[PDB]
Amino acid sequence: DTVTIRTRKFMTNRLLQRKQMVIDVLHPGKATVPKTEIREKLAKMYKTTPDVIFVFGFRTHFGGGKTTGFGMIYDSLDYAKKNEPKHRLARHGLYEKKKTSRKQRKERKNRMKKVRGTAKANVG
Amino acid sequence: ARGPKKHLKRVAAPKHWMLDKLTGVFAPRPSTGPHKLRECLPLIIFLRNRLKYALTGDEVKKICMQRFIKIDGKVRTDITYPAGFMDVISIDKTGENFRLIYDTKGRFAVHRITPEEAKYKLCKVRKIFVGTKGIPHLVTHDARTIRYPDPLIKVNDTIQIDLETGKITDFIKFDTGNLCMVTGGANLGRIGVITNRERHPGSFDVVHVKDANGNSFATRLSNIFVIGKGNKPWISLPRGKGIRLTIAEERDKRLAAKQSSG
Amino acid sequence: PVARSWVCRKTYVTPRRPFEKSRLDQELKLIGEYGLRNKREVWRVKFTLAKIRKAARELLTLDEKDPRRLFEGNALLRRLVRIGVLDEGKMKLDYILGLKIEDFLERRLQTQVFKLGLAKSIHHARVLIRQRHIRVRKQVVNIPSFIVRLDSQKHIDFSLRSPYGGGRPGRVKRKNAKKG
Amino acid sequence: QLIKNGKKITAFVPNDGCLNFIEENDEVLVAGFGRKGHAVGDIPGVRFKVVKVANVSLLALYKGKKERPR
Amino acid sequence: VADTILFLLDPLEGWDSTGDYCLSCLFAQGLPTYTLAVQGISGLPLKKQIDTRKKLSKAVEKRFPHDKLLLLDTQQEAGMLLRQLANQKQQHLAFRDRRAY
RNA sequence: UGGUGACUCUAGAUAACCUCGGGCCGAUCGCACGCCGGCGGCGACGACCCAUUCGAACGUCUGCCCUAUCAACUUUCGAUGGUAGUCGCCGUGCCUACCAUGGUGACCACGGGUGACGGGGAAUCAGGGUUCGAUUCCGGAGAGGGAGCCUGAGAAACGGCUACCACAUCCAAGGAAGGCAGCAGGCGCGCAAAUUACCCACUCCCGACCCGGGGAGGUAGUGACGAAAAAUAACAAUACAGGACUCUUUCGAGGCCCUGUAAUUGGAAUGAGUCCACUUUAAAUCCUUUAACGAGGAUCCAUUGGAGGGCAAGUCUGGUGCCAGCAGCCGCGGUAAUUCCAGCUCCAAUAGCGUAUAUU
RNA sequence: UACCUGGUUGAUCCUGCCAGUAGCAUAUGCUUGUCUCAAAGAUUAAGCCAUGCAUGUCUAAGUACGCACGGCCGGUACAGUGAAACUGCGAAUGGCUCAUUAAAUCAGUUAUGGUUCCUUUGGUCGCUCGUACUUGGAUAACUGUGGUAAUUCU
Repeated sequence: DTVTIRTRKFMTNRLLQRKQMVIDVLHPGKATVPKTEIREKLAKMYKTTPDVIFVFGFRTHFGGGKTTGFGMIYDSLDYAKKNEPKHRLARHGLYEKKKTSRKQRKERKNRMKKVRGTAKANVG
Repeated sequence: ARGPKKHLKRVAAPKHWMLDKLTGVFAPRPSTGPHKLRECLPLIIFLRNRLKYALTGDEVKKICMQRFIKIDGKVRTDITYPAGFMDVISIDKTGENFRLIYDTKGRFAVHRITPEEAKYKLCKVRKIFVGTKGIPHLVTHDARTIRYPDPLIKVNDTIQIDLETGKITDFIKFDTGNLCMVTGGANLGRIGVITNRERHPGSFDVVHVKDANGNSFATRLSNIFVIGKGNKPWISLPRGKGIRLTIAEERDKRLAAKQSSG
Repeated sequence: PVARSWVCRKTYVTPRRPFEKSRLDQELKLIGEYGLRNKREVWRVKFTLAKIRKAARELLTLDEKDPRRLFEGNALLRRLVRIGVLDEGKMKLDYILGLKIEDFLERRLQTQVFKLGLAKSIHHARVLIRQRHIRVRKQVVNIPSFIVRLDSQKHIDFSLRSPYGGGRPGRVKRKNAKKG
Repeated sequence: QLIKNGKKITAFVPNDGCLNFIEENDEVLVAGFGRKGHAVGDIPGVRFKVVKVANVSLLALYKGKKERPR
Repeated sequence: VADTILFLLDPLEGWDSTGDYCLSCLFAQGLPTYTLAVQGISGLPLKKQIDTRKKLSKAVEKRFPHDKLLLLDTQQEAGMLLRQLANQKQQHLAFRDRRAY
């Protein structure tokens, strides 16, 4: 409709098996576009399945006519799971991390170094 | 200090890396290698900052650990391996070859070379010594030592070596009237012809170099790399041909390029 | 050790003698016919003019064939001609020394919005700038001290997202229409 | 009497408006009087003026903006 | 007779008028070592938590100008409050120091 | 043989030596498996020596503030030099043995001081200067004070060890343990300085390492140190007051304009805030983008210092009467206070403005 | 912006200082709506420290008889994942602070032809004329018995 998408600095990174580009999103009177709709429009643009497009770093200009971000389109989902940061895969729901703070891990590590042997595994 | 240092502050880094101020506190700190810390480009900076093949250091680590980058014909998996002057970088997946030679402003330039030009390199010879059983040995500017060099080769000459075997294919002597590139000091990046050498015993010799446009500049003897036999180089030169334009002429070139296209 | 920078400048200078009748009248007059908020804006513009004068009189002492005099003089002259404070035919350093603070105060965005008929007064122009009713060819500008170039003069359009501009009515008109 | 070195000085509190805010054995913050170590233009032997009493200022007590704890 | 006074505070307002009357009487009689603690910072959303902590410090600063507020929500905040109460310089009241009580 | 500017350099030849507290000459591990029991191609880990890299350490020349109420200093117990050695990674009084009597000084030695880590640099700046640099970059030093070590390539290491001195912890009284000038935090000291928060996503570092770790570092919190941008109104009609223009000698007349001032009306526009969503991000917050609500006393109320002169702005009014006080200085106050305390008005800067001190 | 003003005398002219004036840093007082950056227990005490954290580390490639789990196929030495522990490396970098220090440190300039070096990179690694189709003894981890009020003790 009235929200449009262009890709500026295209580059075919064969070393990490992807295509990387700068994304300019035009939405004259709407909010900042959610990354899901940008992903579907990029999938329609480049004739790919939409779960291999990873977009990030969108900053909307003052006044609100344009937003600029970065994106990459991988060859498959396997190269995506190999070459992407964990947090972006968790943004897409493909990765999950343990729910533990640094304090618990650090105090646990300092606790089990007062103990020598298999009893190290008995510290909870 | 109590031992060797392992960190490099970002503002203490060499200026020809062109690292900015606000990205981090630290600079990549080139590991020990054939090239000096102040006179090298690490693989992380070349792959990330220059070629833009990567955005972060972990991405450069992924590229390196897939065994894609080759330096001087050998695979390097160190992100901070010091690549220096005349070094050939081969990326076989993208089919690219580069030779790290200086831009006229004094910085390493992204210079693409033909694949058959990537089979050799030039090395300025640092010292010659007769080792045991009377065997002559040759040490070049990138820590390459060669047994049995040609007897006519002396110090401050240049050898062209094949990268597959590491043997001397040819050599160029340090004579008046030969082509050279300046590899240090203020005139760094300039390509000219040798006109003089002012011998000061107990001190540094002086090579006066004349440019293709008629401009003369002196350097120390250690700052000269002979790259050509008389007038033609044995390598491929960058977009600039070694001529340093004054800031007025560079301004005029900028205005003319803006006027013709735009 | 941080990844922070601490480069910053003061952009004005307070006067040496605080209470001067002629000076107070001059700055109050400049505030009057230029719609300025306070004295600090006069001091800011005077500081930039003083910097340009200092650069010009430092360059003028060099020999007229000096490469640095040529390069920096041409750069300063082109920067002054670009924003419309010097004419295209008056490119010499003496004409830089002859400049006045009214020439720089004329080139503000508030003054230009007043001049091009988008506003009824200079204070209306300031209020109109600050309320996001004005753009410069694509970009809404909030800053009344936006110095307008010569290629931005014919491009001060009038903010197609505003009730005064493109046509969506404002808050007060929308609430008043709902009363009936 | 100053806390940090035990030296006794004479500080100037402005008026009976403010003097009645100082009782005996209160902790007062004292400044110089203004002439960099020189005396007041009328009263001799004093170079200091009281700025705070009971960790609250004399100006906020004179103007009624605050009260001092005892 | 007390050695420390723990003043409890509202997260939203500073104090009631009853609290202001009590504070006037306590200031006039003489304050020993005091510590300020806020009770209800956990119920609010976090953006409102930070903003209301700012507003509460602004409101209280006209009577306690340089005093750090604490929080009383959990047992570990209680432990930090108790440790703060133990190690703190003691304001000395001149009247009760001379007579026995 | 080869090199240098110069070797007692490198290389060569001879005669030997070659340390058990011992010098190299591979009893190591993975992946594809294949050719004529045999041959094998990729790597990993070591490995005496040489070169290289990162340096380190000792030297050369020149360059430092105040002080003569510091004018002579050093020399058994090394001060200056010579010979041989010891020790050292190496040059060397580094040390030892034997000799010489030297070495420094009004061109300021020696001694003392410093509110002295040095430098890049910072403030001010006509020109010349003066003051500062604990502090993120480089170098040095130290881990409560000294001293001695182990391991290691590298430490006289202190988030290593052993003593003594000063502190201080636990105790069943026999014993054991310690070092926040790391990050938070506390006490004390003071005029004087932040959270016992989140994370390795960025910058890089380390390790056997694409995978682990990092209070280095990043992100939030406090933060009027300081620097930048920038609201607190704008417009229209009406009513008075001026200035221009036309006709008038003039007074006067102008739906003749322009500009102000409102105890006068009017709807138009927006942020401050409240609060969906998106974006941001490691996850957030903030900013930016957008719905909804959100202004006439637009109470959604701008302060801090002043009004005799210097120095801009009152000889107004009420109170006090050399008192209370103000006042950087000159001065005001003793019954008509331009200066004290207030009301009103005015002035200067403005989200800032006074005061103390250091310094230009 | 190469700048002055007030104060001694009855009055004038002056030497001369004090006071004013503008910046910069620390503290402080009153006030404070928005937003971008941003210093921050240095001065006094290189004073003293509760508690928590700040240095650890595994690849196909040193050592795997912990069923701690685990597909086989069923004599296949060890399939594979892997705690522990031995071994190797790092812990000498970073961070903090400015007490000492007055030709000392440090800056520029030179020298190592007077020295040392983990690592990286390159060379060298049948150059020696003299049980090997594989050598020996232990010690952790594991199992079991314990001592002390207490320890990262053993």
